[PDB]
Amino acid sequence: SWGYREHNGPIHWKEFFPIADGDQQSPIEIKTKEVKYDSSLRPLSIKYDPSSAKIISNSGHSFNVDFDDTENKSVLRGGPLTGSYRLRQVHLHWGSADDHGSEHIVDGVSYAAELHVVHWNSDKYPSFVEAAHEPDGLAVLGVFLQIGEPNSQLQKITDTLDSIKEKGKQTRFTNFDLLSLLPPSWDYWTYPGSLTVPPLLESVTWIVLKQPINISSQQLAKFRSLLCTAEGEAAAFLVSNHRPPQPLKGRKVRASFH
Ligand SMILES: CCCCNC(=O)c1cc(S(N)(=O)=O)c(Cl)cc1Cl
Ligand SMILES: [Zn+2]
Repeated sequence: SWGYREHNGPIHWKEFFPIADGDQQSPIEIKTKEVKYDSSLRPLSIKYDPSSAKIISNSGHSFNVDFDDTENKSVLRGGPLTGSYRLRQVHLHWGSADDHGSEHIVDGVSYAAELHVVHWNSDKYPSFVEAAHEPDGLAVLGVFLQIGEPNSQLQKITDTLDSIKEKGKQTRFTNFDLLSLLPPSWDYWTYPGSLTVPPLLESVTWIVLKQPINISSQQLAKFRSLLCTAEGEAAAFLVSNHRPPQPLKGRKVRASFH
């Protein structure tokens, strides 16, 4: 099964998911001089209920905070989106080195990590699973993490990491004030892309925030102690879980600001 190790990593994903070589793949290089400001984009409008988070788990590929998506308690609206997109899950990507961990790269700068907030178009589709298969099904908000002061908003997450060391482990996790983790500016870049993990479906409106949040090196290192292996499988660590950048293939990256 897919992963980020030598034989199962990003270069080999095309073997089992041919869409890996598609024309709308993520993540990408954002070359700001080629970004087009678009005055018709709208501001992001976010409502995240801290009661929505229910469980944090080790998927074997990152941690995954799952949110109850029974109705519209937590939503993303506005930005490049038509209609309201419902919060599903949050996870994080990193690398083995603090200066090369993010999936999106900005003028060649890789950040230390990148947080993904995954939402689905409930205004048009009846479930996450159905939305994940449509070009306007999903919206992911991307937040960069840069090395700096320790971030107290990440303490809730890092305190659970020991309890979810092995793949498949999970721990109840609620009252997570995700709003308060975001940067204070919500200026963004946007482009049509894909899931950055298998099955790599081309169903994602990416909304990448310009402003990074901080994390300390010691906070970030905790994530690398997660395993990509389950209880009673020979241990291997998830030291890096970011996909390389993919060809832009004539897509337009637009900016909400100038
Ligand atoms: C345990 C299931 C496998 C893990 N899958 C993901 O974490 C995932 C990632 C993105 S990403 N990296 O594109 O934001 C999206 Cl859009 C949707 C999903 Cl479902
Ligand atoms: Zn992701």
